[PDB]
Amino acid sequence: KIRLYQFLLDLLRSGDMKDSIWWVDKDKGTFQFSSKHKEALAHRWGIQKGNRKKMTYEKMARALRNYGKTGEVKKVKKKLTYQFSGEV
DNA sequence: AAAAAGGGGAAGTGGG
DNA sequence: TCCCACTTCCCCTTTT
Repeated sequence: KIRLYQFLLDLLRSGDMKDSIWWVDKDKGTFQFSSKHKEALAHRWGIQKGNRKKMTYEKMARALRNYGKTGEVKKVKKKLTYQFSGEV
């Protein structure tokens, strides 16, 4: 099944959900979530995953924080902004 | 102050 | 069975 980081990257590079997420610094791989619209993106993640419960941004960031352990995505010190590793 | 964002141990779930 | 990649819970610390 698809990985969360790909889900997010595929969205950035396609362009749907520009109300929910966008590139802060594309070349560098920095992307940011919208405060008011992040939930709609998080819910789509769950619908797609086929989770039995409803996906929230809180639970999605919980998973996101795990990539900081393996390096795929890291949190940047700006509100709702993360950064993909040399893979973006 | 108050609310949003950030955090993380640990048990639980689904697919392979 | 076990492993992985989250997912759910629940509650606490920091930034805005």
